Amino acid sequence: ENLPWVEKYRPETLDEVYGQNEVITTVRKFVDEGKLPHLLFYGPPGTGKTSTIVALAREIYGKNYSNMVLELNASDDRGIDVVRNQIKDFASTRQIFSKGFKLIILDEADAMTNAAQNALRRVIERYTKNTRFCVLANYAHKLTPALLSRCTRFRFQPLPQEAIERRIANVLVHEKLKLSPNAEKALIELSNGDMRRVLNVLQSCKATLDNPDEDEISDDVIYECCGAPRPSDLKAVLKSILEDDWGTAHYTLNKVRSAKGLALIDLIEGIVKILEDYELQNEETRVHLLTKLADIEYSISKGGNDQIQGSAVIGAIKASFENET
Amino acid sequence: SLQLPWVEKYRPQVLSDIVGNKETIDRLQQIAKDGNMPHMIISGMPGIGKTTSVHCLAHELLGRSYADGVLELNASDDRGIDVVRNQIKHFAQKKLHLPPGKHKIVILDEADSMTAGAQQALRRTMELYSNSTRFAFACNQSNKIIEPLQSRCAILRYSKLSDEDVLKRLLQIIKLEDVKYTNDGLEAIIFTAEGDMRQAINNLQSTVAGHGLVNADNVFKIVDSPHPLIVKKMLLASNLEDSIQILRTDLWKKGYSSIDIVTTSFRVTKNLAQVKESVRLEMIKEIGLTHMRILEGVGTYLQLASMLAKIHKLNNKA
Amino acid sequence: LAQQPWVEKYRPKNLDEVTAQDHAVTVLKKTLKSANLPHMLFYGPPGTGKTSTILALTKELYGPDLMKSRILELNASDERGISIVREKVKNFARLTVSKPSKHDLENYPCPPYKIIILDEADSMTADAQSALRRTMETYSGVTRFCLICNYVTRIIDPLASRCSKFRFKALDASNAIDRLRFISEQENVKCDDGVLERILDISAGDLRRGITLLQSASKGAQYLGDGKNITSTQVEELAGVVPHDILIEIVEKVKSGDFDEIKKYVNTFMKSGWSAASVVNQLHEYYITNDNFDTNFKNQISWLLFTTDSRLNNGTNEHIQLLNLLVKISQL
Amino acid sequence: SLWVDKYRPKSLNALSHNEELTNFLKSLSDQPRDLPHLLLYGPNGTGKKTRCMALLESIFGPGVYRLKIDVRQFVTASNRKLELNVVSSPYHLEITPSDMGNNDRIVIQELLKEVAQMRYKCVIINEANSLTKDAQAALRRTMEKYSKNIRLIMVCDSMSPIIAPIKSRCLLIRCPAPSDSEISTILSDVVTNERIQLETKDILKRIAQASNGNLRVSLLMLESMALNNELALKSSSPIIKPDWIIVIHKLTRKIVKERSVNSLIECRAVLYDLLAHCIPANIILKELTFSLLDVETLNTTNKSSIIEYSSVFDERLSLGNKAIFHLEGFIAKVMCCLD
Amino acid sequence: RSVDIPLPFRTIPPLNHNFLPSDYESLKDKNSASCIPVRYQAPVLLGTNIKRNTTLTWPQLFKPVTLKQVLIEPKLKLRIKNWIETSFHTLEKPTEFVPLMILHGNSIGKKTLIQTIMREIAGDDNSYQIYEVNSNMNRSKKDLLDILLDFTTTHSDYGLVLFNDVDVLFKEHDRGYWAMISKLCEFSRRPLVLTCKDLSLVPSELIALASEQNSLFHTKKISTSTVYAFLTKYLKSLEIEVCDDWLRDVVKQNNADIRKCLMHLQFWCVDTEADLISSKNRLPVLTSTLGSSVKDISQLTDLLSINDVIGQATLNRSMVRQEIDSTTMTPEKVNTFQDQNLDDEMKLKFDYVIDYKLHLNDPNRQPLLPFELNIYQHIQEQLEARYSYVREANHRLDNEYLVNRFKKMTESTLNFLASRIENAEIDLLSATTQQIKAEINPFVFEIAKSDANVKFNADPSIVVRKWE
Ligand SMILES: Nc1ncnc2c1ncn2[C@@H]1O[C@H](COP(=O)(O)OP(=O)(O)OP(O)(O)=S)[C@@H](O)[C@H]1O
Ligand SMILES: Nc1ncnc2c1ncn2[C@@H]1O[C@H](COP(=O)(O)OP(=O)(O)OP(O)(O)=S)[C@@H](O)[C@H]1O
Ligand SMILES: Nc1ncnc2c1ncn2[C@@H]1O[C@H](COP(=O)(O)OP(=O)(O)OP(O)(O)=S)[C@@H](O)[C@H]1O
Ligand SMILES: Nc1ncnc2c1ncn2[C@@H]1O[C@H](COP(=O)(O)OP(=O)(O)OP(O)(O)=S)[C@@H](O)[C@H]1O
Ligand SMILES: Nc1ncnc2c1ncn2[C@@H]1O[C@H](COP(=O)(O)OP(=O)(O)O)[C@@H](O)[C@H]1O
Ligand SMILES: [Mg+2]
Ligand SMILES: [Mg+2]
Ligand SMILES: [Mg+2]
Repeated sequence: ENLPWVEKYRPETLDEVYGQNEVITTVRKFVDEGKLPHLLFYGPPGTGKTSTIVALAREIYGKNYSNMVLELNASDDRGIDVVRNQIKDFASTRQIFSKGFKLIILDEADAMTNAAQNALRRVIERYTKNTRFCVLANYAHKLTPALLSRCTRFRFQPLPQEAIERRIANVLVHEKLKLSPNAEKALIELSNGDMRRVLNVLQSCKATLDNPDEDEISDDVIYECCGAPRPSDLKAVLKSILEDDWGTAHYTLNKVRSAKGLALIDLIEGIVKILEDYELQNEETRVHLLTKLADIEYSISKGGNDQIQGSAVIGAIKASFENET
Repeated sequence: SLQLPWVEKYRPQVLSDIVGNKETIDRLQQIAKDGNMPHMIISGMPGIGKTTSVHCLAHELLGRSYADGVLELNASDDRGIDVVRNQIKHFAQKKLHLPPGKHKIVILDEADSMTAGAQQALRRTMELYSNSTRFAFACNQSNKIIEPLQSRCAILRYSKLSDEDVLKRLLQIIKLEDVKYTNDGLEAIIFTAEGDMRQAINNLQSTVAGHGLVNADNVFKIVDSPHPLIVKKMLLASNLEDSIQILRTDLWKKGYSSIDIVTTSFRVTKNLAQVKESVRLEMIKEIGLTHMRILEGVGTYLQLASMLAKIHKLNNKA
Repeated sequence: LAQQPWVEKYRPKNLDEVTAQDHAVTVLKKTLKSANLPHMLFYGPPGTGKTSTILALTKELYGPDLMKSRILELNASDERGISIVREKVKNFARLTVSKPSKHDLENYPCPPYKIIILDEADSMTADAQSALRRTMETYSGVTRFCLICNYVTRIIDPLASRCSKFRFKALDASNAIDRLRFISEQENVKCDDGVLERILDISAGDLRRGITLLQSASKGAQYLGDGKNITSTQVEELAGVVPHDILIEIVEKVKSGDFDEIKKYVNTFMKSGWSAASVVNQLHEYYITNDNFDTNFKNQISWLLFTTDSRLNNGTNEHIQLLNLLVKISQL
Repeated sequence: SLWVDKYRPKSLNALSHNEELTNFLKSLSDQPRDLPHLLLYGPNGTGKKTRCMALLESIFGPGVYRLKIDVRQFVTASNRKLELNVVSSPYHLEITPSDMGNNDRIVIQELLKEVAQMRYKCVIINEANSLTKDAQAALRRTMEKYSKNIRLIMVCDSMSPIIAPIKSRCLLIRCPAPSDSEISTILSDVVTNERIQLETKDILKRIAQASNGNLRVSLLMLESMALNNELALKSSSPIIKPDWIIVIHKLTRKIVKERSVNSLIECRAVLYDLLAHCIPANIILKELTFSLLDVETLNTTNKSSIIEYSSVFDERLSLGNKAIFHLEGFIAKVMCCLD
Repeated sequence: RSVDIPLPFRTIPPLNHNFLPSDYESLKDKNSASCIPVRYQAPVLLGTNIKRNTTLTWPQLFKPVTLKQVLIEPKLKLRIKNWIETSFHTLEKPTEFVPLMILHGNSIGKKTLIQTIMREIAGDDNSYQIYEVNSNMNRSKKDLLDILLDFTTTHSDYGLVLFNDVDVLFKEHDRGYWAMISKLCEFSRRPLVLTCKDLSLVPSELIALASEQNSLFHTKKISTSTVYAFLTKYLKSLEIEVCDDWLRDVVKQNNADIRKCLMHLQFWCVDTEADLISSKNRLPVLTSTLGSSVKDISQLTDLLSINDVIGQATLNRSMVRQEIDSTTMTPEKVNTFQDQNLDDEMKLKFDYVIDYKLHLNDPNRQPLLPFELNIYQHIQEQLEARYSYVREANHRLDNEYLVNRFKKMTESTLNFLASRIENAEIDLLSATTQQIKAEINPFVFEIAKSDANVKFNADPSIVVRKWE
């Protein structure tokens, strides 16, 4: 059937989750003992927060997943009643013959309101003995300490390189796709530990591949599909600023941004990442470069004119590096 | 089955067991023994003993009459217009016989979430029927409750628990639970508690069930917050290049958001006793500048990198 | 009544009639005939032909009478993404699609799915992380999101996933003058040499600013009633650009180096009403592009212009900032 | 009322100085149908709002000057009684952004709603520069939506903080300050209507040169001197300045003559009295900076530092809340430099 | 590709985090002297009195037994006493006398004054029967006009109707409330009282009748010295000895409220061996020295100026989303009630309090919650703990000040220019506030000063004092 790869390669079992080893064993410890506290999963998106709880719920409930798991999203239509009424009806109504803990999965609860979070905490407190609550949110600082102190916190760290590489191998040898090692690395660095990014990019690469059975995806296809700046383009701008004339540096700055649709904020972040890998002779060079570029980036967000902001970036890099020379 | 959390297993049932705010608790004990409980609005930070104090006071006052003498309403229950005019008024007007000095208590927990209109309708309910029933309020923000309600109640502002108070109760818990511990392990729990005994118990309980012996290394593995010593090394590194490496690999690559890094950095800077009190204010100022940039929307890696450069410039220039 | 802004009076009516952008039309011709056009994004300089191209595709798809009804262009300005757009889209799409009209038959394909145009949808007070994404899952048979962005700095990868973006290159000099010259000829606008290039130089490649500037200049020429061609000074005035003669005096006072001499000139200049921001922009063009200064001078003056521009943007006294900038440049 | 308000040009023909703009505004009144959104900018006291009022009068009639005052009270999230005087008329409505603080975005979006809900109504926005970037974007929302029924006229002394989208869709009109000869001509007509006895015509010229192009200041200076001297101005009549300018002038001398700690404490008390008299902080900083630069005992290096620290603290003043910290900080740095 | 930046590549050393338990001891919270308890003396109590061992609260234990004990000015006490006495004698005479008194103002005993007067009018507790209508019930025309008419139509007896908290009205729950009052104004032979805190909520019609009949009394707030004196007499009755510094402190924070203080005194005057509330902060080793060097001050003044910029930004940018109250009137709720299709069952679901000010809330800029990170306060508290004048500047010129000053200041200007030999009211307000603040008003003082110097225009002394 026609289905996205995100909805196709979801972990049905807890063994299919990669990159979250510490969370998986502790979660797998809770089921085997039988003691399961209220769960609070948070971290960067696409790290497998929903996949982990669904796999655990399927592992425990077996075929009773449909009648014992109720999934809620705070972002859709959910009033102060609709938040609680479906929860309170599911908690109050019991199957009698099924005395196991009923699980309620709350997705994107960071967008929930202050009083609703406090109301949810009292709802959780009321049904501790017969109901278990799982809360998912993107950011921990958006959650009140009243709700934080009730549910155990499990931070989902971004997926490492090894976790992405293993799942990449599964996709290629199953969907009949070939990935060059250079393109694989470029996708990994750009992914930033987000398998939702990885699966969607690979899906689009196959769609744009007119001959998927024989064409090998390279660096240019990945960068153009995702709209990310290539390292060569960033390196070309950096070397033009460092060792060329002011007029030529301005020419290369405007040409690269116009020919690739690259904003100055992305240019500054990429330059900082590239310059991080070089041993600057003087310590004050790094201090001035980081301080000046941060002020430029802050002023860009306020809505300044492009030409002056672009020249400030060239001046900051040129003046910082002359100090070490 | 399940294991009873030490938050609930060691909940104080008597007003004497509550530690912290010794002045306010002592007067509350006298009120329970004597009677004539005044209207109070207990305010303070979460998890310092606000709800527990009201429940203990109600239990010690009514005793056997607690089942039908207390109308407890929280955020989960409805506290709208109709409830105030009908349910609360009926409870206040109910003729309940109690020993002299005892009075019915209407516990409106989490009153900060109550609407202003409901509070206004509650003004004359507490004033007219104060002879037979009394009102107790617990909230996190005292300014959320309207002023005319505050003019009819004795406002009690619960404060942050001191390190001695939190440590004393933790000592009783580990002694009653036979918990192996060390001096550095308890210091980490007090550090992560921040005057929150509810968070101190949760960290202590998770350490025991997680890694057994309560070490500082074991504690900091479960709080899943940025490690204070990792942040301190980043903020006090002799080389800027080394500090940049610490931030990228141990904080940015591990998924810690810019808010948590700034919050941990400000927390560590506040307790940096090695540095002078003048430089400490400057380093806090740079963190304050960086925190402002994140709030506007600029919370990228460069802002945190510039914060380290400015802080390291302060140390080198000193 | 008869007046209509020239920015929309010369919008393309056919997809192939758009100026340049051969990359955009070639993929769009293939996509239009298959009738399955997915949700897509366009990125380019503000006013480079994003809203014009998508409407030209829209016009060739449905009927002009039916286009205004089937394609309800919900604006990020008029409606909020999760408040009003969210409420309207679920009402609009659940509302049964009106039957195709007759003039659609065998002339206009009319693929039944509704295109929901949102130009600069990220410009609102709230970000629809999945609310806009969810209605594509439920209403895939009708709802399409032909959104518009500006740069590669995307808001979210989810929702913005199965999208084939088109790199809307800014209009080159040759074609943009030709479109500018064509509009002037239709409206019999009298303009001497250099005006058409001057309008683009002020607009910096932008056409939306360029066509509106000509319309303001054309009205200004008619306002005088002298029957004379539009002058470059008139184009400079309506755009707030400081004249070159005033700027030349500014760069000569700082060359003298006298603090009092600069102070007196700024006092007279601030009474003229010319903005300091235009001076800083023009000082940036004069100093950076010039070959009479070393790298050290241009490196330091780049920060001085940037610092003055940042302060002049947050509502600061222009007399203090302009005097401070000119004095600091003098010490360089 | 005052001579500034009673000797007010109430028609396009009544305008005297800057004839080229007067012809431009007259040509705009020829076709009110296609009246674009206007952004009039220039120095203070140049007649920007007078020309806007005259332009609106030529479009509708004398009824535009029939102004009624409606007080609107609003409550924010922390219960501050925000009251705003919304000047209105049967043809146009006037608002002042710098009266609602940072809460201007909600009140601007609210106030424009009923005006659109109720052939077009012109809305005059005084000091449009003081609007935050959130409200300026919100203003751009209304221009692209309610252009059929709402025409926006923006008056601001500085156009630089205005965002680019507003500029690209608003007809930019510049109002240069009148010359000293033009101010004297206006004062000459003003003097004749009040029968003020002038010993020589140089008295009016000295008033014009002391106003720095501000017609309201020159009109107010002429009225104060004439009333003080029984409507008989002489060549030896001193030019009357407001007391706060004199106080600032005394403040500048104290900074230069005494560089110590107790002097700054006295300067802070002087600043408190000036702020208690409802004087805007930016005007205090601007006058204090230029008066300090006028001292002849300071060398070039000191003067460059005064304007540098003033520029730094002026940005801090616009981005701050309490002006006592920024104003004292500027003085403390100046005393730190002059030593 | 072929692009090689002319800088050597870096070989990042491995970073190892092996922390000794000794390093974990440095995590101990350093002693902060900024927080400063004062620990007032425990309340020395003596004797055994019945006034102390009571089942009633202290504010109602000291319920006034006569007119003298109420803390409302005796000037207005006599006027209200006269009207009620004349009302009962007038409404016993067949009848221009509208029984409506409005007792607005920020006073405290606006309800006990009516009760204490009514006790003296009859002299017997059973003789007077005051029907009090409070906000705890539904004060609608459908739910109260039936009961109130039978109470005020039939026929010693001394009956009065009290409408407390008349400014707190809900849109649906109190439907037809003002129409019911107008109905009661005509068909009733018993006096009516409506107390309030703001007169704007009362319709302008009912203000006119009260003003014409001299039944519109404004009870302003009383001085804190009188409240302080009254508390001393009260505490003497129970034989309570209290340090005068704390008793002065209690009156200040409670804004000279007799009910709030008596509630405050009741909790803190129990017989326990514990110190009192700190309240007022002692000096936390406060040394606001000159600092000798202006350079040291130039750093502190810059730090203060920067911190104000931080405080302006961060304070109204909260990460956790806070809701708007469902009872405050809002622009979205105003139009929601304008639809005729809204039935009764949902109008009650979202009912708002009737107000004269629209509550405008920004869903993106909201005040910070207490648990959120706030670095502005920590810098402010630390700076205020070592420099005294910083704390003075914290409450020197707030937003309420310099606005009522400007309003009063312009009124003197609008009265001076209108006294020459309507136009001035609108033409000044047409001028921008900044021009009024710095150009017009400073120059009007110059004109007014020259008027009294020779001793043309009139009334020059008013402007001079306003511009002291
Ligand atoms: N650790 C992982 N192991 C295997 N697949 C993963 C992992 N993390 C994410 N994915 C995949 O990436 C996608 C993310 O699905 P989700 O479970 O919704 O992730 P998520 O972390 O819950 O993101 P959100 O913000 O909650 S929607 C799915 O296709 C998963 O199969
Ligand atoms: N001072 C204290 N002494 C003893 N136990 C305490 C103390 N403070 C908190 N606790 C414990 O920590 C938990 C706090 O519970 P509550 O008092 O209900 O929290 P809270 O102070 O009301 O804050 P909330 O509920 O978030 S508004 C309980 O399990 C108590 O046993
Ligand atoms: N490529 C183009 N071909 C033809 N006319 C163009 C082109 N680009 C711009 N124009 C003209 O300029 C106007 C603006 O073009 P668009 O870019 O489609 O409008 P826009 O996208 O709404 O501008 P922005 O991005 O919202 S500021 C059009 O109506 C045309 O008159
Ligand atoms: N001498 C006194 N005079 C008046 N009231 C007193 C006195 N001593 C104590 N009180 C108390 O002060 C309170 C004032 O009366 P209230 O009815 O509570 O206030 P109010 O008249 O309703 O007006 P408010 O509080 O502004 S809504 C009552 O609770 C009295 O018991
Ligand atoms: N052309 C003119 N002839 C005579 N007086 C003028 C002219 N233009 C402006 N004025 C004077 O300026 C005053 C109004 O200034 P105003 O427009 O409020 O200043 P701004 O333009 O800074 O808002 C009027 O009192 C009027 O006397
Ligand atoms: Mg999910
Ligand atoms: Mg509580
Ligand atoms: Mg567009």
